[PDB]
Amino acid sequence: GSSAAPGAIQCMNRHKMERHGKMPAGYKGFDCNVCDQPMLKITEKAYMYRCEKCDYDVCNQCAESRKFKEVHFLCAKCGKKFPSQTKLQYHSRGCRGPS
Ligand SMILES: [Cl-]
Ligand SMILES: [Zn+2]
Ligand SMILES: [Zn+2]
Ligand SMILES: [Zn+2]
Repeated sequence: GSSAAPGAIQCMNRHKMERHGKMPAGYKGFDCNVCDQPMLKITEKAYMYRCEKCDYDVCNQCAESRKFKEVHFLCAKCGKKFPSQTKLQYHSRGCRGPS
């Protein structure tokens, strides 16, 4: 249950994103889903925002400047948007329609 206001820090499917300013153990990091910058360690200079339900990870620079991916991949069965074909493919394997 989350619908961001236009221009708020949101994921591609308009949910509010959680800021992660600390690192858990076993943290593998990610490549920013918007700019592709590697984010291997969370610090005060380089931190992340995440939407858990979308598996959407963005660096603080892209999130706060409202940068968006210029290519969107959509699931035909539920309409959900993804930043890559690989993430759409992982979703699609287990999707037969809206949850
Ligand atoms: Cl839209
Ligand atoms: Zn980024
Ligand atoms: Zn989301
Ligand atoms: Zn789907």
